[PDB]
Formats: sequence, C-alpha cells, structure tokens
Amino acid sequence: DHQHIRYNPLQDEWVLVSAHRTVPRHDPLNPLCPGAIRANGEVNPQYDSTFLFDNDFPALQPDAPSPGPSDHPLFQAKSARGVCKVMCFHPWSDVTLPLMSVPEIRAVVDAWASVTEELGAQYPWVQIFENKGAMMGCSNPHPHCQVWASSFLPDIAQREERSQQAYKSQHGEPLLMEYSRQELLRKERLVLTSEHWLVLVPFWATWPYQTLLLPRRHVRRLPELTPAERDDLASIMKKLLTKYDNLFETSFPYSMGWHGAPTGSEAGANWNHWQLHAHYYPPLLRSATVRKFMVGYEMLAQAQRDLTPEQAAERLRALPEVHY
Amino acid sequence: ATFRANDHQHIRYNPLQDEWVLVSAHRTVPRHDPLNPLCPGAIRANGEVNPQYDSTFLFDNDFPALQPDAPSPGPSDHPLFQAKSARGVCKVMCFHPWSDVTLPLMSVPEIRAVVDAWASVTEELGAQYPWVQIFENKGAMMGCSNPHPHCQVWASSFLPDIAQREERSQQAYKSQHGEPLLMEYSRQELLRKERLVLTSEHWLVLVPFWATWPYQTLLLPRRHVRRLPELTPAERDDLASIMKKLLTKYDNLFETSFPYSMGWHGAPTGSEAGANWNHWQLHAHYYPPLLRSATVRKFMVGYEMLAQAQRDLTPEQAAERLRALPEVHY
Ligand SMILES: O=P(O)(O)O[C@H]1O[C@H](CO)[C@@H](O)[C@H](O)[C@H]1O
Ligand SMILES: O=P(O)(O)O[C@H]1O[C@H](CO)[C@@H](O)[C@H](O)[C@H]1O
Ligand SMILES: [Zn+2]
Ligand SMILES: [Zn+2]
Repeated sequence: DHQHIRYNPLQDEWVLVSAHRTVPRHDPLNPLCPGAIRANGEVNPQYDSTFLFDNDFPALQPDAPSPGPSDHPLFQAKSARGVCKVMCFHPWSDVTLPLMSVPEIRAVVDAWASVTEELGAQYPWVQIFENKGAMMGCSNPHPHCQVWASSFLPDIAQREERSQQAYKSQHGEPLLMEYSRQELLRKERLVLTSEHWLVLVPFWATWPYQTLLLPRRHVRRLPELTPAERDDLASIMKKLLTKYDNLFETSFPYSMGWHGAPTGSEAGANWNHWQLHAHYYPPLLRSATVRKFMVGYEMLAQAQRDLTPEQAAERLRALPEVHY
Repeated sequence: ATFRANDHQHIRYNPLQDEWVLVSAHRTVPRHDPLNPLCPGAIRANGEVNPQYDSTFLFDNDFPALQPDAPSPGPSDHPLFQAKSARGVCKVMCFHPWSDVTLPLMSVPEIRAVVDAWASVTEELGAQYPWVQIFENKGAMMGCSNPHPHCQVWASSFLPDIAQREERSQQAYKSQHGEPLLMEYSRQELLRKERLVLTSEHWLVLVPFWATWPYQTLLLPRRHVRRLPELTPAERDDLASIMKKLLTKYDNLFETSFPYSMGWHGAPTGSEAGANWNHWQLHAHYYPPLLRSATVRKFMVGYEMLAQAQRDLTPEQAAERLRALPEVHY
C-alpha cells in the first residue's frame, strides 16, 4: 500500500491513491405521498406500489427553440429538449430500498424498465438516478428517484460511449464484460455475487465506498432484463444497500444512476459495445457524520482517495446482510 | 419561437476542459489561538513551533497526500488495470498572521506578498516536479476545518488529470489556429462584454461562457504569460488589486464570507520546462458553491454526477450581478 495513480478506462480519468495515509409514514402535505396535492394542483392517487408523475419544476422542457449556429469555435452551443419525471418507489415515506421487500423492489425495477422504454422512444438518453439523503441535497425524504430524458447525449454518456466503442474495436469484447470477467478472477474488489449480477468496488473508484453494479450477461439496456434477472437484481440491490446502511449504522446517503445504450433512433446504429450498469457514489468516509469532500485539489487537478478500493471492498464484504 | 439564452434551455461547450453543461435558463474567529497550528507561535502536529511570522508562512503539511519517495507499481498485465507511480510534496501557506482576516479584508501590499510567495514556491518546487498545484479551499462548506487564511500547494511527479485535459485542448487549439486558446478567449470576451466581471490594466475576470458553478469566475492576465513567476512587479500588484476587488464583490453578493475552491493553472514545469509551451496561458479558476443566499448552495449531485453539469442562472446573469456589486466590503 504505497501512493500511486490509477486509471478509469470507462470515463478516461486518473485518480490518486494515497494509500500511505424520524419520518412519518404519511404526510398530507408531502407532495409525493398518496392522496397529496402537487404543485400543479393535481391530487396523487391512492397508489400502493410505485408512482410516476411529471416534475412540476423541471430542468428540461420538451419544447424549446434551438440556439443559432455557432459563430466561433470557443463559443459553441446546441439545442436541448427533454422531459423530467419523478418516480415514487413505495407509498410509505418511512421506508427506503433496503427496508423494502424483494417483490416491492422488483416493482421498482419494472417501473425503471417501463419508463426507459417509454421515454426512449423519443429521446436518445434516459437518465434514471436517485439522490438519497440531505447530504446529497435531497429535501424530500419519501423514497423515490428521478428520470431526465434528453435530446442530447449528456457529457458522461459521451465519455462512456467513446471508451466502450474504442475498447470493443481494439479488443473484440465489451469493456465492462471483460472488466467483470477480470474482477471475478481477481476477487479482491468483489462485494456481492449472485446468479445474474455482481457488485464490486471499481479499481479506479473515487468515492470511498463507491460501487459498480452490473449484470453477468451482456445486456445493453434495462428493459432487456428477463424476469429472473429483475428479481435477482432486486435481491442483490437489497443486500448491497443493507450492507451500506450497516457500514456506519445509519441511512446511507448516495447518488446513483443507470447507464445503458442510447435509445432514440436505433436504425443504422450498433450498440454492442455497451453494457448496462449502475454507479453508486456515497459521500460518507469514516462515520455517519464524516464525509469526503470533492473540493480543492480534486477540482483543480485530480480525484484523490486514502482508503484503497481493496480495503473498501474488504469492509463491504464483511458487513451483514441483515439490516441493523 | 425565437431563442434567447436567458429564456430557453440549451447546452454549452467548455473547450478548455472538453465538457458540456446544461443551462436551464427557463427557471467569530479570534485573531490568535495558541492551539491553532497555523497561527504564529503555535505548535504543529509534528511538535514544531511556528515562528512569530508577520506576513506569509510556508511549511510542510504534517498529513500530506503525497510523499517525495515511493516505489513504483509493477507493470500492468491488462489494459483495464493501469497504475503509474506518484511522488510529490504538499505544503501549507498562511496568507497572513491574523486568523480573523481573509484575502478581501487584507491590504493590496499584503496580497502582493501572497502573490510573491505563490511565485517563489512555483519556481522552487517546479524545478523538481512537472506540476505545482496552488489551491485555496475556503469555508466549511468546502470542508476546510481551519479558518486561518491560507492555501495549499501540491507538487507532483505526474501531470494531473485536469492539467492533461487543458494541455491537450490548448495544444490542439494553437496547432489549428496559431494563437493560444485563452488569449483568443480573452480577446473575444473583451469584444462581447456581457460576461466580463472586472477589467484592469493587466488582468481580467469573467464568468466563463461554459461555467458550471453559479458565480464561477476565470481570472487571467491580458499578456501572454505561461507561468506565475513570469509576472512582472506591476502585474503582481495589479493581480493583488483585482483579486481584492473580485473577492470583495463575492463577499458582498450574499453579505457573508463567500466560500469557494480556487487554483492556478500554468505551463508544466519540471524536466521539460524548456520545451515549447507557447500554447499555455496562465489562469485561475474560482468555484463557489453558494447559489441563492449565504446558506443555499448548489449541489453537484445526481444528474450532474451521472450525466452532465446543470445550471439555472446563466453566466450572463451571474456576470451582470457581479459587475453591479460594490468594491467596498460590507
Ligand atoms: O487538507 P484538508 O483540508 O484536511 O483536506 C481537504 O482539502 C483536500 C484537497 O482539496 C481534499 O483532498 C479533502 O477532501 C478536503 O477535506
Ligand atoms: O431535484 P432537486 O432535489 O430539486 O435538485 C437536486 O437534484 C438535481 C439533479 O441531480 C440537481 O440538479 C440539484 O442540484 C439538486 O439540488
Ligand atoms: Zn457509467
Ligand atoms: Zn485551468
């Protein structure tokens, strides 16, 4: 364990490794609760599973004029269109994914597949993400995620498209399929393995207990998961997130999201280089209250970490799967 | 429908670091503490006692992220598992002996002292390391735990990621156009005016066209200058002055001590300092988190982490607001 730098081939980034160093179940005023009034005056149904609605304060609208063409190579702007939705995971405000049952989480997975299929018919990128915890600026504790679909391929998606396309041309295999194969051989960064899925701490991880979740089968997009794969996803997510809560015995904050092959038009397109995966980016470092700050050097030079990915994976493997 | 950047959503390109951003336009510290290890006279974690310094003070970080000696990792057996060596030194630089001052509260001569110390440490460590990263982390909101006025300096044997991104873009730009990227960018922003914050004889501050943080700024010299030590005395005095004006505007924006991370980017140093770096232009970035008040910040989370940076306030609105703020501190 000596200081060194490690490369992220998926997003083309180096990281410095300095190894040498109470929510009520229901609130009629919470606009995500069953029966509650949203900002546009609509009343939520008495839903008993997941619930999808249009964000009343959306970052993207479906209609917008395009900016003019760019008159200078340093001042480039392009059009942007999209739709932003909110997805409640469960009717109870006082539950989170790790406290939910496997069938309930399977309902979440089914709703993720449905909204990807639905919005993917019109938009080339559908970004599902969850922002969990006030530490991630989440102001509403009801269990949910957001879905932003966009007419442009976002920056990170462009980076992963570029690296995966390059990797499959150079080596004949999808980047993340070879990565899964290798981490199964190497063992030391695995967190969980199941029949259809694996969870690991990536070699190039930047956040302390960051994980990568990906299926064992080559799968380009979330809707292609079979029922067995979806149930197994629900199970393995429940185990991962329960480990996360047990790490510091608290409701573990994070941002997470799904990356799969671009949607929109598929005619004349080849996405075999893509592999479906999810990233988890948790801020906590040493306790329920001591976090990692991505500031200063990390903003001006390069991401930095003290805990090695292998130490983090070793700690995550040791944690119980029974919630505290 | 006619497009208007202040009215309609769009995406903008950062050509310096090759990044797109979504613009959703449609939306008490005691002066002295004997136990504060950055104060004059105080004891540090390694047992050393600070001198009774009356200006800046430079010392080795007692908890450094980089050490000057380290073994190199083995060669990689696989293209997905690449590791390289890392060596460097981490220093801490106090700006001033008084803990209750910040840069905008200091006099121009005192800030000029900071500039001179930045140049000295860049020259000294740059003789041995190809990258010397000066940066300041100001405010608990940026995880700074010590309110004493200071910055850090991490010098490294490797060229850090962001530096590689800016080396690549500036090299390409000068190859294609025959001028340094940021020199043309400065000329253009002087012509376009709408994103300027401050102009002085030798320097300018603007909200970059592609900015991601709400009141983010870019500070750069009007002359083509590759590295900080090359600034003349007049350029250094004027840097001190314009920084005092910028940081005072920042403090006046929400009438609070404005948090931020900031740092300097210059041509790589080390063994190849004598190579051709004419495509480089010295500059500084300011990345402040505050969004709408002294307490309401931007969170770079969720979509920003999984897809793309996003902002509501346009760079032009931010710059207009900054230009209107007084240069006299509240
Ligand atoms: O030196 P500090 O204040 O202890 O550390 C702080 O600045 C460093 C450089 O940006 C970061 O690596 C840390 O995340 C941050 O907490
Ligand atoms: O949707 P919210 O909770 O209003 O907003 C939050 O999630 C968004 C998507 O990551 C971010 O752009 C915001 O910075 C964050 O505060
Ligand atoms: Zn990804
Ligand atoms: Zn820069």
